[PDB]
Amino acid sequence: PKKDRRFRVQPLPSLHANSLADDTPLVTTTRTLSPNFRAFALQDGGVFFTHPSHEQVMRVGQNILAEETKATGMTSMDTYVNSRIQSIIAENTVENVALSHWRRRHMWNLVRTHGKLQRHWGVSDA
Amino acid sequence: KNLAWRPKMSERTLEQFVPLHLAFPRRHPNSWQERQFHLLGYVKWPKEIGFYNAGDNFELTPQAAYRIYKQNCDETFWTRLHNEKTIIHLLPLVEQDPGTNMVLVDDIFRHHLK
Amino acid sequence: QRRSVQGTWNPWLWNYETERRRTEAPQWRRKLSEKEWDYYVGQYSAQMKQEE
Amino acid sequence: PQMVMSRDELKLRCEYCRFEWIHDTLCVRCPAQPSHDQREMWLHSTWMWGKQQ
Amino acid sequence: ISEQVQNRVRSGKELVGTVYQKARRQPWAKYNGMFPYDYNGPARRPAASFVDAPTPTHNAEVCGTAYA
Amino acid sequence: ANGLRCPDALITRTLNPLLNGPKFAVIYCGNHQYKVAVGDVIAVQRLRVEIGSHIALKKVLMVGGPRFTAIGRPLLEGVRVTAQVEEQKRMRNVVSLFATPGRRHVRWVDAPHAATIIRICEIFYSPNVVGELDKYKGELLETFTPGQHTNPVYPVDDGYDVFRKKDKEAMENATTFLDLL
Amino acid sequence: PFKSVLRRHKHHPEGLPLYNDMSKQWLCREGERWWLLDARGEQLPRVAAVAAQYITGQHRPDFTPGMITGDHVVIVNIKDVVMVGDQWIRVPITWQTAYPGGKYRIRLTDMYERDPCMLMWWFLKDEVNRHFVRKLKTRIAPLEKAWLYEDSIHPHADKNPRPLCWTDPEVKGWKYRDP
Amino acid sequence: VAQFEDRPQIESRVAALADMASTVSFRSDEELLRMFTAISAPFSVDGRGLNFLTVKVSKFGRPYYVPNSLLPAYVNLVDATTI
Ligand SMILES: [Zn+2]
Repeated sequence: PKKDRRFRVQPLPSLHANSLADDTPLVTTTRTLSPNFRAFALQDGGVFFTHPSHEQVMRVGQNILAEETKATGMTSMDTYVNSRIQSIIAENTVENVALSHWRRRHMWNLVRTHGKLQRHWGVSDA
Repeated sequence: KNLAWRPKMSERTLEQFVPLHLAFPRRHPNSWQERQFHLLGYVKWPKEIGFYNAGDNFELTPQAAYRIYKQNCDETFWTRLHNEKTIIHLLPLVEQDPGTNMVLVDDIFRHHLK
Repeated sequence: QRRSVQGTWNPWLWNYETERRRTEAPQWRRKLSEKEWDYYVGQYSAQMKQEE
Repeated sequence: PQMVMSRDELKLRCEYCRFEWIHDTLCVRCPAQPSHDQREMWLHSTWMWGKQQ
Repeated sequence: ISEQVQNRVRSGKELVGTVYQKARRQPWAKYNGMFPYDYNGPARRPAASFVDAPTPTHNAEVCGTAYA
Repeated sequence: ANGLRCPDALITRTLNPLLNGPKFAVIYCGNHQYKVAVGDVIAVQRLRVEIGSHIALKKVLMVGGPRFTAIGRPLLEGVRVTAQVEEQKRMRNVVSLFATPGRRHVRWVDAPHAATIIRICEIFYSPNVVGELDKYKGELLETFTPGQHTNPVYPVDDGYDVFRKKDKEAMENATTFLDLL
Repeated sequence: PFKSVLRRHKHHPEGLPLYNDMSKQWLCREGERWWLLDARGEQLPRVAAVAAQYITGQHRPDFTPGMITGDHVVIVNIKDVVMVGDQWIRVPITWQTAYPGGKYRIRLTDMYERDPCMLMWWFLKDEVNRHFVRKLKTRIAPLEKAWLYEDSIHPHADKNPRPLCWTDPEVKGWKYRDP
Repeated sequence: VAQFEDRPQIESRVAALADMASTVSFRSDEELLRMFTAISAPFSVDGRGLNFLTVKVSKFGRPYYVPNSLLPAYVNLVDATTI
C-alpha cells in the first residue's frame, strides 16, 4: 500500500445550510464581468449566453491595470504585463519563440563599444 | 553535535527555557477575531452610533448620545449617573458650538431637576 | 491539432476581476437618514434597557 | 511528592494544606510538613507529540 | 452584567474602598492550559443581525468625523 | 446560420450579428466528447461508414462563437455539424502482457484500437430563443432592453470587516462596459 | 546512460544551480505573475498550503505536472504567523542525520528562535513534497519561487506584487497528525 | 594606456590596472573617459563579459574552470572606482 500522491482540491467555504433550500444554487459566482453574461432561454430548454469576446475582456483588464498604475506610475512588471496584454489582444497568430530572444540578439543597440569595432546597421565594406 | 540545534546542556537545565506562557508567536488567527466578537454578544454599529477608537475603546458618538437620552429620559432604568454621562459625552459639541449645544445641556439639566 | 475559437487561456484575462456582491452594500461609514437614526437608536436603547 | 492515580484519590491531610495548579496538573502543597505533598499523575510540564504520545 | 451585579451589591465578603484587597491578584497561580475552544476556535453563536432596518438613504455619502 | 428566431424583434436584431464567425461545438460520439472546430480533425471510435462520405452529427452538447455561447442542457436542437469521413484505420498497437508468477502461462494480447478518422466541414447554428432570462432572480424577463444590465453588480466593501483582505483599490472599484450597445 | 554518473555535487566547486536563473526545457518563466501573501495572523500550515500551490503552478487551469511553471509568492510577515494553542510548544520537527545518533527532535519554538523563515520553508517543503518526492528537480525547483521575508520590508517593489486575497475556509485550528 | 595596449600580455595588463586603480581619485573626468575607453577594448557585447580562463581542473567528475589573474584585476578596478 502506498501513500496517495494525486493532487488535492482546495477546501471551499462551508455552507450555512441556506444552500439546502431549493432555488438556491450552492455555486456563488458574483464577479466583475458577471453582468455581461446575458442569459437567454432557448425553446429546447437549454440556455443561450451572450458574452464579451476575448480581446474585450483583456482590454477591460488593460484599462483596470492602467487605472491602478496611473497614480504610482508603471513598474517594470506592469510594463511587461501591459505589453503582453497589448500583444495578445492583437495576436492574429501563435507565438513560438522566447520573448527575450529578440532582446538578446539586439543587445548591441543598447551597449555601444569603441568606434574601431563599433557595429552599425550596415557594416561590411565600410 | 551541531550545538546550534542539539546544544550540550541537559534537559533538566534546559526545561526552564521552554516557554509555557507564550506571547509573541500568537495562538489567535484572524478568522477567529470576528467569531469571538460575535459570541461575546457584541454588535457592530454604524459609524454614527459609535465605534472602537485607536485604543480599541468603544466610544459613543455625541449627537448619538443625546438621541439615546431623548429616547431614555423617563425610563425606569435611567439613573442619575446616566444623565451626567450623557452631558459628559456632549462636551466637544459644547466647545465647538456653545450657542446651540448649551440648550441641550439645559434640557438635560431641567429634565434632571424635575 | 489543437485550436481555440474564442482564444487560449492566458494568465491575464481573468486576473483583473474581483469578487462582487449581488445587492449593494450597507456601508459602515455613511450618513444615517432620520428613520435610520430612530431605528438604530431604538435598537441600542433596547439592549441597554434590557441589560440595565 | 507522592503521585495519586487521579483527582479523587487526592485529599487535604492537614490544616495548612492547599489545592494548587502546576500547569494544568492539579496538586496539593503544604507549606508545613512537606511530606504531605501530592501530585496528580499526568503528563510532563514539557512534552512534544512524538516524545510524549 | 455579572460584575456590575457584584459591584452594586453589598460588601459583606470582601473589602470595598480600602487598600488591602484580601484576595490578592495571582494570575500565575491559576489554570495554565488550553481549552478545546483554544484549538477548534471560539464557539459558534448566531451572528447578531438587524431585522427590518430601514433602507440606507445617503449610502453614497461619507460620515464626517463627529467631533463637531 | 438560418438565423436565430424569436417572437421579439429587438432581441433578434440584437443577437443577429452575434452569431457570425467561427463556431466550436462539443460533440458526444461513442462515449467520447469532442471539442470541434471547422477545419479540425478528430479520431472517433469506429463508425461503419464508407470512406469519403458526408456525415451529420446528432448529439451536440454545446455550441459557441467568439461572442455567444449556447449551453445545451443535455442536448441542443438546430445544430448542423457536418463532417467528412477521411480514414478508417487501426491505430498504434497497445500490447498487453499477462503473466502470472506462479503459472507458466504468458499471454500476449494486441490491441490495435480501431478508429474512424473524421474531418469537419460545417458548423451552423439556428436557435429559437424565447426571451431574456433574469439570472439572479429566476424569471423570464418580459421586456428586453440591451442598454441596461439585466443584473447589475455591486462591490464588496462594507467597512464592517476589519480583517477583510484588501485587493488593490482599482480592482475593487471597476465598472464594466455595456456590451450589447 | 541517459542521466550521467558524474553529477553536480554540493562539495564540487561548480556549485548547485538556482532554478530561477536556469534555462531548461521544463522551466517556463514567460507567463508568471507575482503575488504578495501577508501572513499576519494566518496559520503557518495553511499559508504553507496556499503558497505551495501558487508556487507549484497548480492554481492555473493549464497546469501540467512535468512542466514546472510557478508564480512567485512573496510571503511577508513570517514573524506574526499564528500556530494554534499549545502547538508552538508541542509540535515536533524531526530529522535523522546519518551517523551514530540519528535523532534530532526539535520543537517549533527552537526553530523559531534560530530562524522564523525556516519554519515556513519547512512547511512549504512538506506541502510540495506531498505531491512530488520521486524526482529531485520536481521537488527543489518550485521552492525557490517562495520569497520569505519575516517582516514588511522587501526588495520586490519592482515586481508590483498583487496582494493575494485569501480566507481560509477551514474553521478549526490546524491539527498535527504525523505517524 | 600605452602599457595596456603596446604590451598586450596578461601581466602588463594587470600591471596597468594595478596602477590606474591606485590613482583613480587623483585624475579628472576626461582622463577617466580615455581610461575606460582603453579598457573596454577586449570586450564584446555578445560575448561573456569578464571570463578570462586559464586552467581546466579535471580533478573532480565534472571539469572545474579556473580564471587567471586578470579577473581580480578588473574587479579591483571597479572597487577602486566604487571608493
Ligand atoms: Zn499535610
